[PDB]
Amino acid sequence: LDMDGIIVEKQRRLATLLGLQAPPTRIGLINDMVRFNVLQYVVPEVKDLYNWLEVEFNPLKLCERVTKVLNWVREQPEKEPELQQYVPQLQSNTILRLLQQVAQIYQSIEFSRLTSLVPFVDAFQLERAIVDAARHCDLQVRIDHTSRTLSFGSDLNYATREDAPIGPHLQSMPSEQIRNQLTAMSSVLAKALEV
Amino acid sequence: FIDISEEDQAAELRAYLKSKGAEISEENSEGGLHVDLAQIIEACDVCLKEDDKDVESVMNSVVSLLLILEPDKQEALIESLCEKLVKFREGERPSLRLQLLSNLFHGMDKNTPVRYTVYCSLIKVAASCGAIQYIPTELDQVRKWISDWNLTTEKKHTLLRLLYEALVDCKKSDAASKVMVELLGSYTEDNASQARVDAHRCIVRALKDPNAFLFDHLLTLKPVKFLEGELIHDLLTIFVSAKLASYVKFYQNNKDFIDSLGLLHEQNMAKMRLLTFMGMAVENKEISFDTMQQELQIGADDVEAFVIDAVRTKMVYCKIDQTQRKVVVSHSTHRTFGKQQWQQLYDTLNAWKQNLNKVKNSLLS
Amino acid sequence: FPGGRVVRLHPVILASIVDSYERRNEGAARVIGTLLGTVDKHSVEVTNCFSVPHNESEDEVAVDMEFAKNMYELHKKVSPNELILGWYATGHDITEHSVLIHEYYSREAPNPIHLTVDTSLQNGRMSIKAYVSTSMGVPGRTMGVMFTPLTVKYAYYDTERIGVDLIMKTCFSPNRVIGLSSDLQQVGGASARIQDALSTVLQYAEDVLSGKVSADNTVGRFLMSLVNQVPKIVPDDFETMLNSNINDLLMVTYLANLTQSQIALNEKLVNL
Repeated sequence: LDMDGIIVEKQRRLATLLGLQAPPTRIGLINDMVRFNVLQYVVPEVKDLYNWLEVEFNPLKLCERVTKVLNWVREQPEKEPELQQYVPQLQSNTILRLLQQVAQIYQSIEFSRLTSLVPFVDAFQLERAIVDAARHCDLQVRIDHTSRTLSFGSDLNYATREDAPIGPHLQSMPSEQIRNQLTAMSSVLAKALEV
Repeated sequence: FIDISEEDQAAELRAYLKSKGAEISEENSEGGLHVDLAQIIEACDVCLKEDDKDVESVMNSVVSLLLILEPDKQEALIESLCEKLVKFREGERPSLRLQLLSNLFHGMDKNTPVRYTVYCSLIKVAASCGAIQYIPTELDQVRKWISDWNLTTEKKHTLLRLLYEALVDCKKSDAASKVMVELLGSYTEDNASQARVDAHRCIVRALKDPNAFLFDHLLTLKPVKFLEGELIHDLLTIFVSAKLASYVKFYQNNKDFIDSLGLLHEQNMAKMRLLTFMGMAVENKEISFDTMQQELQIGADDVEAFVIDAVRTKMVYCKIDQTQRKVVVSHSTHRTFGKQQWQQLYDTLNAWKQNLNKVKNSLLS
Repeated sequence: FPGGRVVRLHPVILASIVDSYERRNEGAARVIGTLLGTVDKHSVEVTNCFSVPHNESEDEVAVDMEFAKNMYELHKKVSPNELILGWYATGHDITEHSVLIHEYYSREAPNPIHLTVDTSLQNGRMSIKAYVSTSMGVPGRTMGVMFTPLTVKYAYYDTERIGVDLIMKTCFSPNRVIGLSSDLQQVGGASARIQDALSTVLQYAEDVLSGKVSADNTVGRFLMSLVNQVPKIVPDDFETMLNSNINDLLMVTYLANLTQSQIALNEKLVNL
């Protein structure tokens, strides 16, 4: 409403205090730091799990991959009871990430079974967090279906809300779409390589 | 090491830079100037004897290599002299010497002994130090001039079927085996019983990996039309079975090597592959859930997941809905006559559209 | 590891070659300079260079290095690209002067990485050839350096390289950049001529006997790749989506030429 460019420019003033030169980006950080020995330096309690969070993807077998080892670290007393504040954001991320996964993987599954297909710690705030993924547009699904037949749609919207906003939170699944100059493109790609 | 940019005439020059070298050669080298001016005896002395205990002698081995093209029998002493490359068992300083005279420069490949001989040198030297960057060296020459010498092109058939096991990987296996298959397809090795080795391994390799999709890179240009079908080994087994789609049409055909490999995961996947591909192809790019269910004769949940396993492999690719548009355009598997008829009527669809649509834009251009 | 495999320069240095060699300021034959380039220590990413006036003859050796050090300060001060890599020289290739100016380069003492300029009307010999050398031991004569050839890669920012791609069409016969839209639809049609002339012959070759060999599932896969993303299958629902697109561009275009009117309309009743 009033001057959007303030705090996003102030993120530099925070970054310079941190010792950063530019403001923070995403998992690219952890992947130029698995350049170092971290994904082996981390304990085989949670060495193996990040290999499922990022690289080894499945819309069926990751709600029953992340959450087992969520509980495996929930071990409060001797496993530092400060690492337990990350469970409701791992929830939040798992929802909007694995929903992008399912939404690009297939284009129609009724939440009549998606509710149990994601057997986490939620039910009605689960629905409303799927609605939260829809409203702020990690993906696009037709939000408040009563019969609960929520199809995703094709294509209509690679405008503002495909990557959410620009960064890719999809591992190399996502299905295809068409737009404007896309003709020149692959047509004239696939053209000049065979010659 | 000591310099090469004295008067050249590199004879007494190489003797005096070798001054530092090991006892076994430097009890002979400078004294060799009285044997001859010494560019064969003195130029073979380093080829026989080994170094100090170190390969850092690569810097004076540059002299040793650059002193072969001019004075020596270069083809005989390029098979040799790159044999200290095996006799030390190091893979970085050798890797300098291998590229410095890889070929085409400061030696200048003939008539192609310097490709093969320095290639086998690289082979015995390093696992993957240079062996990553020695595909461009070979394919630089595949793109301009197929190896004139079939005797050295058969020695190339050896170094490419060597690469398969040299670096253990699915793509190194593919590249080395299939580019040997490519030049075999063009102009090499016929040679009836020596074609059987490529037929044998093209079974094992495209049976091992999905790097022919099923038979496709064994059906591309001429990799089964020379690699004969109803052969000693029967290449047509998987050819026909690539459209039969039944474990019984695998079981019935396979001999006691494919039995012991063994084909266990490949059947399930490749069945689900070519069935959905042909389902896509007919009924009709936007196929029925119930059709694919009662073609594969299994349930719902495996099928759902395996539709996206089918598009991740990308024999078919686009958006997929629940019970409609299961698998989609692009028939990325082999299409023999179906492509010939549709490619004819697509270049007809172009002659229609694009020649009409250019003067439509030239109307406003 | 071998430091010299592939030198990654782009047509900035190609423009640094010709201009420096087409004025010269009495640069008889041989122009030389210090090569500016970054190092990943496997692929040598290069950008700019800068040049000097020389009397390159026998046995007079001349590369103004201190001047090349001072304009290294200029080139880096203008763009934070690289640091000095070697000497880049005109024809001819490796001789005694090239190594006597490598002495002038070991005066500052980095790892040498070179680039020859071909003054010839050959087609077999590549226009530009980069060079490194090993051994490179040399506490001996002047510089007995063992030259390795370096194949070049033309890899930097791609809208430059498509800007290059129209400089290639200047190179054919300019070809001014005036009718962007109108003329990039002419070359879009020119692409479609390449398709039909290509697709027809690779069909009719296998109508005769044994065509579609290098065109079975190469162009066969890339016929599929044409139709992957133009056109879309035959979906008339998406044609309606577009026909509403035909409505909204008309609007974008109408708003466009009305704000053209709103220039003189509002802005020039100043003009009475």
